[PDB]
Amino acid sequence: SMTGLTEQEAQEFHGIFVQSMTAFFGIVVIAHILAWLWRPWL
Amino acid sequence: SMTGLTEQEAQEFHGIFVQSMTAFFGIVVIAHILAWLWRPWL
Amino acid sequence: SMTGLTEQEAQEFHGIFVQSMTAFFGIVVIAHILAWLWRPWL
Amino acid sequence: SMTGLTEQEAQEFHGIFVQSMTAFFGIVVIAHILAWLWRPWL
Amino acid sequence: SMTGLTEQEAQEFHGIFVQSMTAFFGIVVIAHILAWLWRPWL
Amino acid sequence: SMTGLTEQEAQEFHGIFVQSMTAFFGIVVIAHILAWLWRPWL
Amino acid sequence: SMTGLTEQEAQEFHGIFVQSMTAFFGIVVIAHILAWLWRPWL
Amino acid sequence: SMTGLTEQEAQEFHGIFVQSMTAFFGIVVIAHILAWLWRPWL
Amino acid sequence: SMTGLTEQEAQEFHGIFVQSMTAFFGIVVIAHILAWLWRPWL
Amino acid sequence: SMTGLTEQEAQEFHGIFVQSMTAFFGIVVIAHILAWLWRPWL
Amino acid sequence: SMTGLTEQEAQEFHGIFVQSMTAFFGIVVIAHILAWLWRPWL
Amino acid sequence: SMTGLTEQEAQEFHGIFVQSMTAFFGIVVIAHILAWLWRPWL
Amino acid sequence: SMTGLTEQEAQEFHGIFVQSMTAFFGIVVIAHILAWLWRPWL
Amino acid sequence: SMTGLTEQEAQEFHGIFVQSMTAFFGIVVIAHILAWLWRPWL
Amino acid sequence: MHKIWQIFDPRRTLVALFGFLFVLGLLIHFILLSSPAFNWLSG
Amino acid sequence: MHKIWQIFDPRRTLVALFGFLFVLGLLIHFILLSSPAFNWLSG
Amino acid sequence: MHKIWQIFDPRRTLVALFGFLFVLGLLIHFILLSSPAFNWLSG
Amino acid sequence: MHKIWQIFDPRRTLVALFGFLFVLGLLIHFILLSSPAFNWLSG
Amino acid sequence: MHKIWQIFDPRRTLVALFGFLFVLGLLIHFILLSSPAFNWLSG
Amino acid sequence: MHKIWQIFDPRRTLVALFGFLFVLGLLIHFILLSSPAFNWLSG
Amino acid sequence: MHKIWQIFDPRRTLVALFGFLFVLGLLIHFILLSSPAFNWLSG
Amino acid sequence: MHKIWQIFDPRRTLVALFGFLFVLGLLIHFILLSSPAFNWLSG
Amino acid sequence: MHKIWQIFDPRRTLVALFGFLFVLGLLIHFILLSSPAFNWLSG
Amino acid sequence: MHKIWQIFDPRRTLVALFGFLFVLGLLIHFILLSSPAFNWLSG
Amino acid sequence: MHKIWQIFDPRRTLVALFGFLFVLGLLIHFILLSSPAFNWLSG
Amino acid sequence: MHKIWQIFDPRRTLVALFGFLFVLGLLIHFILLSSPAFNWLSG
Amino acid sequence: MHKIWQIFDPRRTLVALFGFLFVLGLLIHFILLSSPAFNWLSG
Amino acid sequence: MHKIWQIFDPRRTLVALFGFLFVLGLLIHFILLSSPAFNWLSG
Ligand code: BCL
Ligand code: BCL
Ligand code: BCL
Ligand code: BCL
Ligand code: BCL
Ligand code: BCL
Ligand code: BCL
Ligand code: BCL
Ligand code: BCL
Ligand SMILES: COC(C)(C)C\C=C/C(C)=C/C=C/C(C)=C/C=C/C(C)=C/C=C/C=C(C)/C=C/C=C(C)/C=C/C=C(C)/C=C/CC(C)(C)OC
Repeated sequence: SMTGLTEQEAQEFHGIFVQSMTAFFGIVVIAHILAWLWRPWL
Repeated sequence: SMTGLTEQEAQEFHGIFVQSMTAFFGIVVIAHILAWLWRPWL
Repeated sequence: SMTGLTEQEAQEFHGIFVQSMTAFFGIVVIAHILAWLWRPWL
Repeated sequence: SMTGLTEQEAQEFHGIFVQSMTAFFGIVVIAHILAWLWRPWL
Repeated sequence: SMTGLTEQEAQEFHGIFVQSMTAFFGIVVIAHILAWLWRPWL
Repeated sequence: SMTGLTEQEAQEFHGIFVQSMTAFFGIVVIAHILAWLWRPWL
Repeated sequence: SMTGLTEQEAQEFHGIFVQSMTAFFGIVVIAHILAWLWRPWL
Repeated sequence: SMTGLTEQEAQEFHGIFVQSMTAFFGIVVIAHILAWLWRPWL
Repeated sequence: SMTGLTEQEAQEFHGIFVQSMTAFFGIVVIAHILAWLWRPWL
Repeated sequence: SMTGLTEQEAQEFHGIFVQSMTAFFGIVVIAHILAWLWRPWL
Repeated sequence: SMTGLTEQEAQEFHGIFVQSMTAFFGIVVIAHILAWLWRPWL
Repeated sequence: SMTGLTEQEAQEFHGIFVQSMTAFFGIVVIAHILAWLWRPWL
Repeated sequence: SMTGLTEQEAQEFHGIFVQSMTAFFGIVVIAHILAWLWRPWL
Repeated sequence: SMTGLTEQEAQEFHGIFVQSMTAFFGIVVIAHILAWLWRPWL
Repeated sequence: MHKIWQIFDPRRTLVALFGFLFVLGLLIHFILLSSPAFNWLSG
Repeated sequence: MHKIWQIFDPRRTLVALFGFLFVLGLLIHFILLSSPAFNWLSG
Repeated sequence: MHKIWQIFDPRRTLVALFGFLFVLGLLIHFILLSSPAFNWLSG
Repeated sequence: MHKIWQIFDPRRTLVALFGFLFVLGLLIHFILLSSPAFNWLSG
Repeated sequence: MHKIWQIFDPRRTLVALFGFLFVLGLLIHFILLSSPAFNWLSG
Repeated sequence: MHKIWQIFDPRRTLVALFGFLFVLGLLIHFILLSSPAFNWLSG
Repeated sequence: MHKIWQIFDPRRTLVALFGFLFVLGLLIHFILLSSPAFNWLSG
Repeated sequence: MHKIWQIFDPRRTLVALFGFLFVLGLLIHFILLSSPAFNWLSG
Repeated sequence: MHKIWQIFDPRRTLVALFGFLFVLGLLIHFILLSSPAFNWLSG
Repeated sequence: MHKIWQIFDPRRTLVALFGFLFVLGLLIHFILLSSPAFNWLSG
Repeated sequence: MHKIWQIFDPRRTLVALFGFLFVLGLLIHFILLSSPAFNWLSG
Repeated sequence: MHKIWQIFDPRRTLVALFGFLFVLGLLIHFILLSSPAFNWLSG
Repeated sequence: MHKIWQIFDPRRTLVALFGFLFVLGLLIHFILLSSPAFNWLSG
Repeated sequence: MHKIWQIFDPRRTLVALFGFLFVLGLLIHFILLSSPAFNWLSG
């Protein structure tokens, strides 16, 4: 609409983006659980 | 009117913008409640 | 007259501007009443 | 004369300018009276 | 003669300029009398 | 799609990229195991 | 001769320049007499 | 594909690059063995 | 000869220049005599 | 291939380059032997 | 020859230059005699 | 070949260059022998 | 040859240059003799 | 060869250059003999 | 009073106003933090 | 006196006036904060 | 209120808003780290 | 004396005059604040 | 929500996101190193 | 003596003269403030 | 997941990745040298 | 001796001369202020 | 794996590699000189 | 010896000479002021 | 191995090589001068 | 020996020579002023 | 070996060579002046 | 040996030679002034 991507190219990029972000957040959550097990900060 | 969007593209962007802002503010409110239960500042 | 807005577009912008500024000032007044209840400065 | 405004556009702007400046000066005078009742400086 | 103004525009500007400068100087004189009654410096 | 590579050139680069990154991560993991046997940090 | 003024415009300017400078010097002389009566420096 | 080299010029460059890098790494390994016999750091 | 002035314009400027410089030097001499009567420096 | 030299010019430059580098390295080796007999560093 | 002056314009400038420089040097010599009478430095 | 000199101009320059460098090195060697008889550094 | 002066303009400049340099060096020599009679430095 | 001088303009310059450099070196040698007679540094 | 929007651009004015208001809020909050009597983050 | 608007641009004059007034208010408030007798944020 | 998107560019606004919100979060977290009463990384 | 307005521009002159007058007032007020005998904000 | 990719470039956004995430991770790791209670490299 | 106005621009000369006179007055007033015997704002 | 190479240049990405990895390795090695408990070159 | 005006511009010679004379007067007055024996503003 | 030479220029890559290797060797040699235990030029 | 004016511009030679002479006189007067034995403004 | 001369220029390469070799020799000689055990000019 | 003036520009040579001679005289006079044994302005 | 002159400009090589040789001689002479054991101008 | 003047320009070479010789003489004289044993201006 403004960059050049159609709604099918945007839905193709959005799905992979959400999957990658979810994997990143899962790794982050596991790391933070390990950190809390190591040294709780609250 | 000034940037190029019509009333339908501006109402479509406004709805998603308001939903995202509401989700952001809800997460912020939960975080601030947790912070107050952690360390009240007033 | 000087920027490009007609009188109807300026009256349309002025109403929304005044409503937004009034909401902002109401929130500001509530916050300042709360601050006076917390720590009066005069 | 030199900017582009006629005597009617300049008189239209001058009236609103003087009204706004008078309102500003009235608010300023009230604030200064309040400040004098708070802490006189002379 | 040099900047573009005629003798009627220069006399029209000169009268208003002199009136404004006289008002400014009168306000200044009143302020300086008040200052002298507040704290003489000589 | 955006740079110029087709999906066959992107799948050819992706395979070699993933193999190289996997080899790099395996060397990194071996080095980190050796470092842990040398000086554990947790 | 060098700037553009004729000798009638230069003599028109010179008379006003001399009158203004003489008034300035008279005010300066009065101020310096007042200063000497206030605090002589020699 | 991207810089201009063909597969035969790249395979010709890759072989010499790998041979030179292997010789460099062998010299580095001998130097590091000599350093360990001189002053072990672990 | 080099700037554009003729010998009559240069002699007209030279006379006024010499008169002005002589007046300046006379004022300077009077001031220096007054300074010597005030505080001799040699 | 990339600069402009043919292989006959590159081979004939390579021989002189290698001879000069070998002479340089031999002089360096003699100097380093002399330095070791003067002050061993290991 | 190199700047634009002829031999008659150069001789005209040279005579006045030498006269002015001689007057300057005479004033300098008188000043230096007065200075030596005031405070000899050798 | 690369700068513009032929094989005879380069050979002509090389002979004089080598002779000059040999003279420079002979002077350097004599100076260094003198310096060693003055203050040996090894 | 390189600047533009002929052999007659270069010989005419050279004679005056040498005369001026000789006069300068004679004045310098007299000054240095006077300085040695004032304060010898060797 | 590179600048523009022929073999005759370079031999004419070389002779004068060598004569001037020889005179400079002779003056330098006399000065250094005088300096050694004044304060030997070795 | 609406005629100001025919003199002042509705958007450059609005962006400048929002920026100045944000900077003003930052400044006032930083001033109250520098004052010990009104610093709410100590205690 | 209205003819000043045929000499001075209504918008650039007005923007400059608003900016100078804001800077003047900031300056006066800061000066009163730097004066112990008129600092209202101490105590 | 949606008409603001006909005045403000949806993407440049979003970029500026996200940048200012990130800088604001960084600033608030750094201010709370500089306050001993609210530093959670000490202890 | 009005002919000065045929030499000097009514607007640039006037802007410069207002600017120098404002800077002069600021300077005089700041000088009196730097003088203990005439500082009105102490006490 | 995918329509953000019609407003924001998939690559410039993605490069900026990766760079900001890397700088944020560096900042958080450095802040935890500056805190003695959470420095894992001392001991 | 009026011929100077055919050599010197009546306006640039006049602006320069006014500026130099103002700076000279400021300098003289500042020199007297720096001299304790002639400082009128002390006491 | 390979489609990222249709969004990102295999060579500028790869050069940037190698440079960031090298700088990261240098930084981590320097940080372990600044920590006495993990400095391997002392002793 | 008048021929100097055929060599030097009556206006730039004159402006430069006035400027150098003013700077010279300022310098001489400042030097006499820096000398206690000739400072007339002390006492 | 050879196809990297169709993405990366053999010469600029090679110059960059040689420069980085030289700077890395200088850095490692300077780090070992700064460490008393591994300085070989002392004693 | 007059031929120097065919090599050297009279106006630039006069300007440079006058400037150098003025700077030389200033330098000599300043050096004597820095000389206690030859300072005429002390006493 | 000679093919490197079809990738690298015999002259720029050679100039760079000579420059880096000279700077390396300077560096090594300065380092040995900064080491008291290997300074040959002390004594 | 005169042929040097077919090689050197007389005016640029003369200007450079005069400037270097003036700077040399200044340097020598300043060096002798900095030497107490040859300072003629002390005493 | 003469063919280096077909690669290296006979004149920028001799100029650079002469300049580097002069700088090297200056460096070596200055290093011996900074070494007390080899300073020939002390004593 | 004269062929150097077909390679080296006489004027630029000669100017550079004279400048370097002058700077070298200045440097050598300044070094002897910095050495107490060879300073001829003390005593
Ligand atoms: C403080 C006590 C703990 C510790 C607990 C924490 C906690 C808790 C977390 C980390 C996280 C990380 N820690 Mg830590 N960490 C410690 C000490 C270390 C030290 C060290 C020298 O000791 C190192 C170098 C690391 C390194 C890391 C990284 C693996 C990771 C941050 C990467 C990032 O910013 O991606 C962000 C940048 C990107 C570009 C990500 C993009 C992702 C996309 C989908 C993939 C594209 C490739 C991309 C270019 C790189 C991806 C890298 C991976 C996502 C890691 N930690 C110690 C001992 N650390 C975090 C993590 O797990 O994140 C994954 C995390 O939650
Ligand atoms: C001070 C005591 C508390 C604490 C209480 C507070 C409180 C109270 C709050 C936070 C908030 C945040 N805290 Mg904190 N926080 C603490 C310590 C930490 C530490 C740490 C190293 O210990 C980390 C790294 C964080 C990190 C964060 C982020 C998760 C979040 C701010 C994100 C932001 O600025 O979005 C702003 C920028 C954007 C671009 C948001 C845009 C949103 C849109 C809809 C989504 C688009 C994606 C966008 C690019 C990124 C979205 C990120 C998420 C919204 C978080 N906190 C401790 C222990 N913190 C706040 C929060 O919850 O925000 C959500 C919040 O209210
Ligand atoms: C000092 C004792 C009090 C306190 C009392 C005060 C008082 C009193 C006030 C605030 C106000 C604010 N305080 Mg506070 N505040 C405290 C501590 C904090 C801390 C903290 C880390 O503890 C935070 C981050 C804040 C944050 C804030 C903001 C919510 C708000 C200023 C926003 C602004 O400048 O908009 C200005 C910029 C704009 C662009 C506004 C534009 C409005 C339009 C209509 C909406 C468009 C969206 C726009 C882009 C963003 C709108 C934001 C909201 C209007 C807030 N306060 C404490 C504990 N604070 C003020 C407020 O309520 O303002 C609403 C206010 O009156
Ligand atoms: C020192 C002891 C006194 C004091 C005695 C003095 C004396 C004495 C005088 C002032 C004057 C002023 N004082 Mg005070 N003043 C004090 C402390 C203050 C403090 C403070 C925080 O305490 C404030 C903010 C002021 C502010 C002022 C201004 C109202 C005024 C200078 C305005 C100016 O420069 O216009 C100059 C710039 C212009 C552009 C003016 C142009 C005029 C034209 C005709 C109108 C066009 C509008 C123009 C843009 C703005 C007009 C402003 C008004 C003319 C003021 N005073 C105290 C307590 N002050 C002076 C004054 O009254 O001036 C009118 C004055 O004579
Ligand atoms: C702290 C206690 C340990 C130690 C434990 C750690 C741990 C744990 C690790 C290292 C890692 C490394 N250490 Mg260490 N390390 C120590 C001391 C040293 C010293 C030294 C002066 O003593 C040096 C020279 C090194 C050097 C190294 C490198 C070999 C490597 C980081 C390379 C890199 O960043 O690639 C990143 C940049 C790239 C461009 C990689 C790209 C990879 C692709 C596939 C190949 C292309 C070629 C590319 C240009 C270069 C490849 C290099 C290799 C992958 C190494 N270590 C000590 C004694 N070190 C890490 C490693 O093994 O990495 C492989 C690692 O995990
Ligand atoms: C040191 C002890 C004495 C003192 C003794 C000296 C002596 C002795 C002399 C001065 C001179 C001057 N002194 Mg004093 N002076 C003292 C203290 C002061 C103080 C002060 C704050 O107390 C000031 C304001 C001055 C100011 C002045 C000026 C009136 C004058 C330098 C003007 C100039 O440089 O023109 C130079 C620049 C020009 C442009 C002149 C050009 C002339 C042409 C023909 C006219 C064109 C108009 C031109 C633009 C301005 C003309 C100004 C007048 C010529 C003065 N004196 C004290 C108390 N002073 C000198 C003087 O009288 O000069 C006339 C002078 O000889
Ligand atoms: C530290 C204790 C020792 C000492 C032992 C070491 C050791 C060990 C070595 C040197 C080496 C050198 N030492 Mg040492 N050295 C000492 C003190 C000195 C002092 C001094 C004033 O005290 C001087 C000036 C030198 C100078 C030198 C150079 C002769 C040489 C490095 C030149 C170079 O970098 O070429 C590199 C740059 C080039 C451009 C070379 C290019 C070669 C090509 C084929 C020829 C083209 C001409 C080229 C432009 C210049 C050639 C120069 C020669 C090859 C030297 N040494 C002392 C007393 N030194 C090294 C050497 O012998 O190198 C040959 C060496 O191995
Ligand atoms: C150190 C103890 C002595 C002393 C002994 C020395 C000795 C010894 C010498 C000087 C020389 C000079 N000294 Mg001394 N000198 C002393 C103190 C001073 C003081 C002072 C404030 O006390 C002054 C200002 C001077 C000034 C001078 C100059 C007259 C002259 C250097 C001019 C020059 O550099 O021309 C160089 C620049 C030029 C451009 C010259 C060009 C010549 C051509 C032919 C003429 C063209 C005109 C040209 C533009 C200017 C000519 C100026 C004259 C040649 C002087 N001396 C004391 C008391 N001085 C030297 C001299 O006599 O030079 C002539 C000299 O030999
Ligand atoms: C240290 C104890 C001695 C001393 C012993 C040394 C020794 C030893 C020497 C000098 C030399 C010089 N000394 Mg000494 N010198 C002393 C103190 C001084 C003092 C001082 C303030 O006391 C000064 C002004 C000088 C000045 C000089 C110069 C005359 C000369 C360096 C000129 C030069 O660099 O040309 C180089 C630059 C050029 C451009 C030369 C070019 C030559 C061509 C052929 C001519 C063209 C004209 C050219 C532009 C200028 C020629 C100048 C003359 C050649 C001098 N000496 C004391 C008291 N001095 C040297 C000398 O005699 O050189 C001739 C020399 O050997
Ligand atoms: C076009 O080609 C034709 C057709 C003409 C054929 C010709 C081909 C030719 C002539 C090819 C020639 C090829 C050559 C000469 C190749 C040479 C290759 C070499 C020497 C490769 C070497 C590689 C070395 C590498 C990649 C080393 C990497 C090291 C790393 C990344 C180290 C990192 C260290 C880190 C980050 C951390 C720790 C270090 C410390 C502790 C210091 O940090 C503080």
